[PDB]
Amino acid sequence: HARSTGPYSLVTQQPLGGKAQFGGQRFGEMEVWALEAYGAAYTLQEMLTVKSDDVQGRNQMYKNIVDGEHEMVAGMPESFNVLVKEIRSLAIHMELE
Amino acid sequence: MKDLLNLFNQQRQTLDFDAIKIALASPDLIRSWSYGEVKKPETINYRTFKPERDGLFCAAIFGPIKDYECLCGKYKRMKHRGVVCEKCGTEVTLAKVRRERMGHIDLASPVAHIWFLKSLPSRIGLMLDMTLRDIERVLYFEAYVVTRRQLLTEEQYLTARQEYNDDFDAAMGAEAVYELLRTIDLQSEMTRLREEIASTGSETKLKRLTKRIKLIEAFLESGNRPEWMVMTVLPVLPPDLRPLVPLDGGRFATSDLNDLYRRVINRNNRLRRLLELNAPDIIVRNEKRMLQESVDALLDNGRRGRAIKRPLKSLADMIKGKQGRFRQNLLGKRVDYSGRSVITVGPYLKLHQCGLPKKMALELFKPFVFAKLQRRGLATTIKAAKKLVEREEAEVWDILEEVIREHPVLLNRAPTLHRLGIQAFEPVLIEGKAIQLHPLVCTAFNADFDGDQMAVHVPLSLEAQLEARALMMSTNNILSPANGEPIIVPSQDVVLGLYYMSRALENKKGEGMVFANTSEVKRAYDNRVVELHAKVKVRITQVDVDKRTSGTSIVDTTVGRALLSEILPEGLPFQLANTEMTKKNISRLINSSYRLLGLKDTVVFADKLMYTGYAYATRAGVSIGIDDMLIPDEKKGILTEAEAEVLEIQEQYQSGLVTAGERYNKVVDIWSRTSERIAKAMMDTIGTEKVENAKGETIDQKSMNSLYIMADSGARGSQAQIRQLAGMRGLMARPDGSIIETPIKANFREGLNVQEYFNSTHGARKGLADTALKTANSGYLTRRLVDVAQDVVITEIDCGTTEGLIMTPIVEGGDVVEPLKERVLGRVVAEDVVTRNTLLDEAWVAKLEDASVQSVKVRSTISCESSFGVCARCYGRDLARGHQVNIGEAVGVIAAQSIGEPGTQLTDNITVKTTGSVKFNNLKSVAHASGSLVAVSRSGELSVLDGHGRERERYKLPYGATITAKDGDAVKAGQSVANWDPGLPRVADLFEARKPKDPAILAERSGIISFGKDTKGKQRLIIKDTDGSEHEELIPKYRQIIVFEGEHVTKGETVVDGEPSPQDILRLLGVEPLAAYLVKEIQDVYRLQGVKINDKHIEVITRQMLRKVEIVDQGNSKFLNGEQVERQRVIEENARLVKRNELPAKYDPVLLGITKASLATESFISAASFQETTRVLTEAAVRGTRDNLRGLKENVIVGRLIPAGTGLAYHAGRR
Amino acid sequence: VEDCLEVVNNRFELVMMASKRARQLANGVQPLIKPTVMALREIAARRIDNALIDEVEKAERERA
RNA sequence: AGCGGAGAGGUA
DNA sequence: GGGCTAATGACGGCGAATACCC
DNA sequence: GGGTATTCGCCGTGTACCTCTCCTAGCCC
Ligand SMILES: [Mg+2]
Ligand SMILES: [Zn+2]
Ligand SMILES: [Zn+2]
Repeated sequence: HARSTGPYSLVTQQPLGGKAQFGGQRFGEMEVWALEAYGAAYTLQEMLTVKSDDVQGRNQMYKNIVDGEHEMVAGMPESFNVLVKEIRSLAIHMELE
Repeated sequence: MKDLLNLFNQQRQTLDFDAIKIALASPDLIRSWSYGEVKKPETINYRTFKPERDGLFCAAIFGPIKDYECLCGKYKRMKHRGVVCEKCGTEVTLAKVRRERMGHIDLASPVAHIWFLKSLPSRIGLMLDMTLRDIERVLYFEAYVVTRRQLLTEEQYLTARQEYNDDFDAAMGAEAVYELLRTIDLQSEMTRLREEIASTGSETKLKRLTKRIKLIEAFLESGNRPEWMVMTVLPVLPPDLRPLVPLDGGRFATSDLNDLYRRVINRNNRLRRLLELNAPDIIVRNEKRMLQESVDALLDNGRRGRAIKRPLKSLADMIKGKQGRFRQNLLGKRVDYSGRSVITVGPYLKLHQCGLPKKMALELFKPFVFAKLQRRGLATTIKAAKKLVEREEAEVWDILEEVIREHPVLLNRAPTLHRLGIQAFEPVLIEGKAIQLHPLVCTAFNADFDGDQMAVHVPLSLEAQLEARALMMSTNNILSPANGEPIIVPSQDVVLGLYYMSRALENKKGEGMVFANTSEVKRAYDNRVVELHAKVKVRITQVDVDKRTSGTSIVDTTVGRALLSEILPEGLPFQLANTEMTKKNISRLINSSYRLLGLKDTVVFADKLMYTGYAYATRAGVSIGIDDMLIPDEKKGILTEAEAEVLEIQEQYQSGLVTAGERYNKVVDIWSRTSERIAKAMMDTIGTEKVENAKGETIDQKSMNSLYIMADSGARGSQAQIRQLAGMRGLMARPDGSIIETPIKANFREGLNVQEYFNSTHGARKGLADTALKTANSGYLTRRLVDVAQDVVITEIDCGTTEGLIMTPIVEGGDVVEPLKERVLGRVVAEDVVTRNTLLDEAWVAKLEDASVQSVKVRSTISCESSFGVCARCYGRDLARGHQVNIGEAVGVIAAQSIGEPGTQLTDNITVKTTGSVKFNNLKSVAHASGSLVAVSRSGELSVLDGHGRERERYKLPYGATITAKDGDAVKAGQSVANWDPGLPRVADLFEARKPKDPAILAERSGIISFGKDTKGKQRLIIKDTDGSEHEELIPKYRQIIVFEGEHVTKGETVVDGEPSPQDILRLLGVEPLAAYLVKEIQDVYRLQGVKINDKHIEVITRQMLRKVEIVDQGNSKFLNGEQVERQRVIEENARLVKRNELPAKYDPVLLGITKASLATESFISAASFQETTRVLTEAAVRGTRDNLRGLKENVIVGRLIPAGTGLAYHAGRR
Repeated sequence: VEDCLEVVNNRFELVMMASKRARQLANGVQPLIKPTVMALREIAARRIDNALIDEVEKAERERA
């Protein structure tokens, strides 16, 4: 199976998993190490932030591909925001300085 | 519910920051973070679908459930923004506001946090100078604290209140510990505990005093108040973070945190009502204890009482553990533009390209198809283009074939071990529903074709295509990162045809004639006028490189080796291919083609070699049957002779002469001898089976059987697999450790009974269990080895130090394991013996081989003078790429993937053998009474010397051993010169550095041997010194103690035999014998298994292991604290250059484990991602540390570029 | 990919140079002789260096 | 109408 | 049937806490 | 006083995929 645009979750803005309900294949933990062993930060940042996790980059990259221009915007994912909002609910102050 | 105009709001957040700071939370910060309080626990109202007012899912506190709408419907338009209502006040904002802000709970009674109490370094016990059980009894309403600090029950409280007359107040619960944390002044307490550490000199009291002083110093430096451990206002999670998922039929799925929140709110409301209604004190204490247990179960469930048949998760369970957020949604996330298939081998494609199904290519490159249809003008809108795509016209396939011509994709098998698991190919459009792959690629993937799946990934940015083409294409990953051998090795189908093609026989048709060139051979082979193999004399042309110098000579070879001479490049001579193409021979040929020729010609040579092997394997037509597998003729006679022998042995045992153990030992000995004789007879009757004639006279030659060709050519089983198919398989083992007495006197060709099958099942299932456990332990060791060393990158081009190591080819007393040619290749020398600071290629090691060198000073990566990594000149030569190591390539992850990869495969008299002389080093001989030579030493080294200048073997000389010869005497082979009379947990034990079972006690320092002192329950061992006193310690009385009284101990010898501890050998001499011992033991383990791993991947790990150091004098920092080498060296040079002449003190190195080095780091994000998240978060909460953001994991977690590889100039221009 | 190893010593500098070259051909620049293969051929032909890329970038910033 | 967690089986 | 209403079949390694003979 | 000797408690145990069912429940009319 294959997919390009699918459904997203509510906790973290990520695609689902499985052949049913249009779920993308999970990028493993060791695959990130195999990518970082080659270096290649541009194909590791584009396959982690603007592909799945960003709520604005996932639309901006699609708009740039359909239109024709090439100008990407890097930003923090939504999962780190969910993690810091979960840490802040434990009476532990954590601010992005 | 649905928003449309919010989708185009681009460039709303920048998120430009430098550091990450974490500290404690003030109650005013919690009161200002929230937007309201909650008082009624109700998350979903029944009989109507509306959020409950002031509940868990509320609208007046968090926000609206519908976007740009309110609850009632008074304001239901986008023109009204920021206008709240009067009956239900909801801010008419975006739907994103339900995830950012949160709520709080006003508690009438205080409650303490469980992370600062139930943790093993308890901070409250260090602050109040009390134990854990006393504060456990006090905080849970079972004792009393007066206000100096003591445990006090209720009868002591009443007898004190009867005599104090309401003048001695004592509180119980959270109020007492709150007043004790409030009323203390840490500024005077620091000086008071400084006087306490100036007075008390006990060692554990010193450790507790430095711990309390460091905690008070961190608390005063961070500015956090000690009263912030206990809390009054408890915040809650935002309602968008957890969903209320409905089920089929209008139901609702249960949750874990919502029930705990409703329980907390219910207990708080009951406690508030009991406090307002003036309840008696015992039920107020019971309600406060119940609220304390409920909050302690909410913060960390399962640590105190495990409040439920399945314990639900909490705020500490969905972060720490396997299903936590750090290992599920931070490191590895599910991405789009992906998909799996089933692999299928395809031989009609090159190694730089791969196959791809048409529907997968249409579904993956669909936005590119939309952009091409918009650019060509065949479809106006994307909806019409999508309908034309799903209608499946003929122009859609033309657009799909045109859009991906040189656009690379990524391929990745889902179980990956090393760094070559992700490669890039240029896909082509084929039919079917299976991805076609090159056969030479699957050697690196280790992917069998029994239904394996791999997931593809599509790089879609402008830079990711260049990053996948320049350094991830299959034509660039030729050499393995482990060793210098290339991964392009012909597999089981190619090397069989190449071995059938490149051999010869005695007499075939078409021999004896002279050919012109390779074209005449190809013109005479296809019309079947000559044989495939015949002793002919051909003439070939080959150039010579120094530069191109052509030359024409004559040679005598076969027809197949002459046909192989048309596909090899011109840089290779014919002498490297005239031998029969075996596995190691063709590996040496591929390495010699890659060494001194280039890359693209080696790539096209490996392309044509597989096609030649396929075209000759389809012409050979090899087949194994029941006639090709032969049995030995004397096998039945040897079996009957062994049967008569074991019958005579059993008769002599049952007659009453020999005991059962020695009879069983001699039975299995003669059965192993019979199995070896049967294997030798089977090899003799298989290898020398075929006979031929040469001019009438018969001659012997190598046989051309089906099994013998597959055995001798490689890419199959060893000689044991041929022994199990021809002769007896020997003696099988038992699971408890013993050997079965009865043998298996039948091969797989003959029939087998149930007894030997049941015996073989024991050895069959244990191998499967061992491979499963080895795979699990290999995955765990790979994860730990990745997470221990991930910051070492190539930063500079030179360090400046010239310390280096001493590289020597190690021997054990027999054949060599590795020569000097295999150990020094690819390194940088330290001093001249060959100039210094140079790179040793394959020619320089051959030039220094004949120079009779013994040990070369080589700069290794365990001694460098760089900051936050190592430099390029110290690491040496890369193993993956043949050139020098570039600036910006990480070497820790490559070394970890190289070490963790072969883990799933892993589970009296000295007679010489060489001919030469004998050398004497580290030995001392005394004159014997008979005129002979006897050596006296604690540990001797008897080494030999060959004619070339290298040592062949090295033996040991014990105390009083008599050597037959002297130094320089010529000793031949088979002579006796000695005369004296008497696993993967092992790999993990060196990385974790645990204590052994019987640790070897080493000496203190270089001192003379003294007499044994008197015992007082343990043995005392004294040592005589020159000027100082005697250093004595204890000894275990259970094991044997061998200390010589009238002798002399050298600088760091041993007194108890056994395996020594790494901490003792680090404390004794330094880091060089520890590094040599670790690399030697790991190399002996990996050579006993059979996988070669280069030494620098172990040197990087043992350099990262030795990072924390300690000091013995407090100059500017503390005393018992352990810091890194870099910061201590910087502050030492600062104090020596700016402050005074020689201000700081000397540092001493200490060793830590891999987990102990992964936990106690400088930062806190990467250390709280794999193990012990609660302890690291508790330590970072009271320290108030600031993350410097320099690593290869924390940039992945945050989301910026990593500072290794392509993203290096970004970090260079950022600072 | 094999010819570009001799003109530059660093592979990551080659990747960043081809990335800086790829941002110009998308907006429209007449080539020297897919933009990736054309940029790699322009690099391997010993025609495009770090000075000419800066010159075209300055001309684009001035003619923006 | 999209989103959740458990239990069992199977391939690599 | 109904509608709101609230177990004992894991195993190894490491750090603190009494505590017992000296 | 004091310096270890058991002893209790905390920490953890590979990756990815495919299919199926079953969940908050209960209680006196
Ligand atoms: Mg397989
Ligand atoms: Zn309203
Ligand atoms: Zn160095």
